[PDB]
Amino acid sequence: EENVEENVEENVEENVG
Amino acid sequence: EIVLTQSPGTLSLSPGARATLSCRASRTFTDTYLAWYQHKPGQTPKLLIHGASSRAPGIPDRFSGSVSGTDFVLTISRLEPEDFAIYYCQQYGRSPRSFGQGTRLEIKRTVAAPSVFIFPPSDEQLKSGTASVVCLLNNFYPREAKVQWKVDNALQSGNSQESVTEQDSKDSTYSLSSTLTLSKADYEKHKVYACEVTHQGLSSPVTKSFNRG
Amino acid sequence: EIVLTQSPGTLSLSPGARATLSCRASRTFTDTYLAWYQHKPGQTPKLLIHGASSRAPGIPDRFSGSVSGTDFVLTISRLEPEDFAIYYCQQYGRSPRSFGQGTRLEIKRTVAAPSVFIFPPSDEQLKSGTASVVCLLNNFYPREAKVQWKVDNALQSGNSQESVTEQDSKDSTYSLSSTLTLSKADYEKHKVYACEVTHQGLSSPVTKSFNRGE
Amino acid sequence: EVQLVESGGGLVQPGGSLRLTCATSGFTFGSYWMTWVRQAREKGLEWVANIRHDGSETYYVDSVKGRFTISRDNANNSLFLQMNNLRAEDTAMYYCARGSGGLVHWGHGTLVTVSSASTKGPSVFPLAPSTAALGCLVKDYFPEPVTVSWNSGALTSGVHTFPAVLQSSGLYSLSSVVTVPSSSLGTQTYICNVNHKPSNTKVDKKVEPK
Amino acid sequence: EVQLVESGGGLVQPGGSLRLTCATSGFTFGSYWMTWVRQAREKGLEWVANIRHDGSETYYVDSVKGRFTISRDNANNSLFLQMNNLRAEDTAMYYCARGSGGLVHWGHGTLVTVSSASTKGPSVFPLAPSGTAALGCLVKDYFPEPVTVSWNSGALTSGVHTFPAVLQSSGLYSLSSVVTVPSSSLGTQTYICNVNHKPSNTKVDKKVEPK
Repeated sequence: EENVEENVEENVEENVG
Repeated sequence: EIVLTQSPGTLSLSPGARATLSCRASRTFTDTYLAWYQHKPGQTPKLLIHGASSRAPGIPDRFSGSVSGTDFVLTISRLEPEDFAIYYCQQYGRSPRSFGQGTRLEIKRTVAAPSVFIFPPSDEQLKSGTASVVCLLNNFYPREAKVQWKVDNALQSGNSQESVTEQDSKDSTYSLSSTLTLSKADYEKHKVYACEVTHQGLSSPVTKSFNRG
Repeated sequence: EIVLTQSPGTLSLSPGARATLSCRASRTFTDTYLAWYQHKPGQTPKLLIHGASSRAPGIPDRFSGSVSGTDFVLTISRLEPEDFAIYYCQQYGRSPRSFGQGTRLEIKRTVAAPSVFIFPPSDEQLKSGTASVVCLLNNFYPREAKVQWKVDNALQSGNSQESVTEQDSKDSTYSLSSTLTLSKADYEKHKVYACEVTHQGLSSPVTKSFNRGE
Repeated sequence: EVQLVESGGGLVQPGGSLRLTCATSGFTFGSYWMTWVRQAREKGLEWVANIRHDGSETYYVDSVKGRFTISRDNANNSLFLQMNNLRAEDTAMYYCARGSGGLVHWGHGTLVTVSSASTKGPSVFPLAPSTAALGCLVKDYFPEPVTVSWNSGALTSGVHTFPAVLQSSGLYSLSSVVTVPSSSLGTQTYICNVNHKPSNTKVDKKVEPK
Repeated sequence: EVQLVESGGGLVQPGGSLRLTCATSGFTFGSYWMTWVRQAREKGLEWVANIRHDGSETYYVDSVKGRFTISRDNANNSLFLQMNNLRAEDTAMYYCARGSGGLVHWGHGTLVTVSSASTKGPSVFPLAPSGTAALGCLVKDYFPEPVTVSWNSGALTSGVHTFPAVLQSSGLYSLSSVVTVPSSSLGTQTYICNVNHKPSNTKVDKKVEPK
């Protein structure tokens, strides 16, 4: 319960550049 | 990144009342990896609620949490004298697992007036090469106050520092002290020094002053 | 714009080996918006690595990812028998958020022998107008195998199709099946049919046959 | 409990149109990006399109630009992929996935087939045994898929249902076999259960020695 | 019992280094994520870094990237925080906590002070008087914290307000203590504030007389 892993960022905006 | 902003800045309630503390995010919440912490000055921080709505072991039942949309709320049903502290929310789903800026939960009482005093700089410090004037505010409520320095009635800024005590364990009031500091040469350059105090318990800005050059 | 190429296409290693799966780009990566997937047959793909070097929640310690320059590598430190499937990389910072072509991971195993069988066409199919003969290879390793159709004794070509299963989870072997499809007339022009199976794990070509064809 | 259920897939002729729908539950649909991913037969995974949580941005793979349209109804928890002017190479299994980065939650997918051929039910033929092996020949059906089970799901060991093969006529055919000891040549009955939902075909074929 | 003990850290100059150690016991160390958290004066709690159970993944807050390094030795039950190129804004109390989510078990916390200032004792000045009467002592220009203040060797403890110190631009702390008394004990009773500054071994006793 104390070991929260690095969760996924599921809302990735579009990158420009 | 998702930024957590807590509301209100300072919460003023009396023992036995119902407390509601907010924690709003930059975007809509998408998980339950949220926590509430209690922190008293000089004491170790303490977890109250994890998983947005689960009480940590040992936490009394009067603490409950819930998350909905863009607001993350901590609820204290009836305020115990041991509950007045600083409260931080936190997200821990992924990096950065940042906290909120904090909410000060103070005790509510009747409006009191600050008994303002003033002290001229002692001659012992003048021999060093500097002078510092002090303006005292004693036992008042609420914590909000504003003092100004006007050397020869000319608004002074960028040369003062203020300090506030904790809420008294009996009077439930605060105490403020502003220290104006300027060069010894700039001290004898003028003659009239004063500090104006503005507070709710004051019908008009009182000004205890001195004129010793 | 930027395309991803996974090397190799097929990779064969023993259990407990160290797997180094590569995913190269046309130009050097400018972000860590890369991922790795594991696609086992019959299930949906499973996210393994996100952010180029972070494990997804619930992913064991042996899976790890890293990126440097133009190489995006997934590492499986100790290959367990279950960690054998198809692996795709993916970019997801900019559209098109495309995958690579994928890399198959095969389990190495001691060479096994194909127990060859044969099946004649049923009379129910004969009255329909066509005839299908089935040659079965059950549980064999490796995948390389050669199956020929021998109507009487003249070699047949251009009239059969083969279908290979995938590696079993228990046996870690394969299974092949060739189907000789000929018209009812050509099934009447001859009488004897046989499939000769030549396999590396076979000391000699095994030939299971049937007669009564007409 | 994140649920993604695709629908609207089936058999369509070249140039026809088809509308895919992804019903969602277990999360706030309007808070996430959504993505469509397809995989063709014996091909790799292909990203098709994605859409912003508010529907203000849509992106597509080049092969579908001008023909496919992704959209959403945040009030109905539904995601749509309008497919127009369908080419044969658009035949694949189409998957619904939440988000736009590392795809964690996937749907089960719906099969979209683009061909001029008509729906045909399969012909199930026995494979007579002579240890011993026996099977069933599921021949000439369209479109995919076909599901085969032995003894109503009782024989789950040693069974190998081979993947389908596309024949010259444009129809599919597969075979499912299972190995058994010769002691059960007559004392145990062996019946293969074949189901082809695209044509509502269900066949229970008993395999007997010749 | 879960035990977390932070050690290391202290006074350092800008650009200096400090290595924090969090010696743990009472639980399987290599089975838990570990986290560093800090809190600076007059500011809120700040999440700094955490590390996976096997140390294969580390994450940091932006302000410490490239300068701080979190590490662990699972055979020694020790969590580390190598702090390089320290800044004045790094001055805070540093806690180590178990896990990576809701932090239940905290350590007591160690204090890290980063400043170009040097050790200096305070200069005590009086705040002479001139309802009741107000008097006090101005404890000015000392480094580092803290300073203890008492009145009449601890006999006058009621009505005394010792403020929290303010950090001046020069890098030195300034303190003011006050007390209110009636005008009856103005000339009869003599009031002497007792100032103690241990990091400089400076003890000052100044009498405040009404002028």
